[PDB]
Amino acid sequence: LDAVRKRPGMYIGDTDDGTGLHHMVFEVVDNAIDEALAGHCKEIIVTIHADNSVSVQDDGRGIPTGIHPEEGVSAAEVIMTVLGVGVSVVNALSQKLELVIQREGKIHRQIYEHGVPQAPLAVTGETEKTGTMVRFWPSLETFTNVTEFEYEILAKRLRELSFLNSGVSIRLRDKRDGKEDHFHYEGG
Amino acid sequence: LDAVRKRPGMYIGDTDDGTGLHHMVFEVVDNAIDEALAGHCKEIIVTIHADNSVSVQDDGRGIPTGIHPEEGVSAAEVIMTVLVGVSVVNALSQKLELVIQREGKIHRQIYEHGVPQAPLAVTGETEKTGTMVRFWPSLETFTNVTEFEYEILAKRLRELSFLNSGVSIRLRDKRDGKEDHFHY
Ligand SMILES: Nc1nc2ccccc2[nH]1
Ligand SMILES: Oc1ccccc1Cl
Ligand SMILES: Oc1ccccc1Cl
Repeated sequence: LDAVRKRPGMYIGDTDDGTGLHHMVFEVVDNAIDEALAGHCKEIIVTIHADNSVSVQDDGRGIPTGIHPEEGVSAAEVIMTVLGVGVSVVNALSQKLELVIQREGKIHRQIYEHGVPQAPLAVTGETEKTGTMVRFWPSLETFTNVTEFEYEILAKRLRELSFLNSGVSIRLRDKRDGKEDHFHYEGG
Repeated sequence: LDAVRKRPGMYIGDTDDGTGLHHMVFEVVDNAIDEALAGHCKEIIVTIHADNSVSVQDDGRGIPTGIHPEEGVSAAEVIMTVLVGVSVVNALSQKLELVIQREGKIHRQIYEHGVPQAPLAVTGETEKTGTMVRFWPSLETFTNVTEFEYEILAKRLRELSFLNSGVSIRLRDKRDGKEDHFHY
């Protein structure tokens, strides 16, 4: 990840005007949609939290959790720490990132700070559901000037995406003012 | 450097009891001595600053500044960013200032958590030669014991002065004005 940290603008875009900031959300959304479109009648939920973090949930299969034979860490950690631009770029430029994977009847949790895992991916409990949740806090050391998520930039993009992803339910939630949208195109 | 950031304790030592914190200084000093023991009447100055940073100055030849043919960046940057070594210290420092005097030129570079902020750059002229590294330990890594104890540094630098007989070692505390000069 040091290549991304050295020149953030090359990977995410302009880190001052707010375009790069919103590309962080859209990069995570692209991966969640990729997963959701591969399943049956899946759903993604994008939530803007009151602390200006954004979470993206899907109810797909979950990011693989088994140990990568070569790397010697969970497949999820390899995806988060090895260099669409990739979710690893979002991880590298986030001061905090929370990963929650529900898979094979088990809840897996891991926390990152500036791309560095604070502990190995850990099975913390049990679940009947499946899916992946990524919540990230953009790094205020990288993202300057424009540091808050505009609802309409996310809402407009998710509406456009809905028509290219048939059968995928897309929900947007703003916990700052309670505003919410539901985009669900069922064509084809 | 992510391997170091992931498990700081395995590279520098215990990051809670003050052991690792002081090892950060000793790692930089090892390189400075190494350098300086390849020459003759060299001196190393270790300074504890009021803002809880430590600087190590030497009057050696200076770390090589030219572009590394394989890596495509300055040889100094390769030393600070590739794998114990000063790269470990760089990785676990929230800020690190590098100043190299070599071949008639002063070179400067700043790092934050091991990430270079710009390329090694010529900032002026000089008759002198040497290397200076000033680092601010990351308080995200180093907990409980965050401030440098003078006597922990003094003890180790004394031991080093006997082993490295030709090298002068000065220790300076800018918080309370305390100082020592170890030379065998
Ligand atoms: N605050 C902060 N910024 C960082 C950048 C890279 C790795 C660790 C870091 N901690
Ligand atoms: O399904 C997910 C969700 C977020 C990031 C990456 C993946 Cl694969
Ligand atoms: O002489 C040197 C060399 C490497 C790191 C620090 C110093 Cl002071």
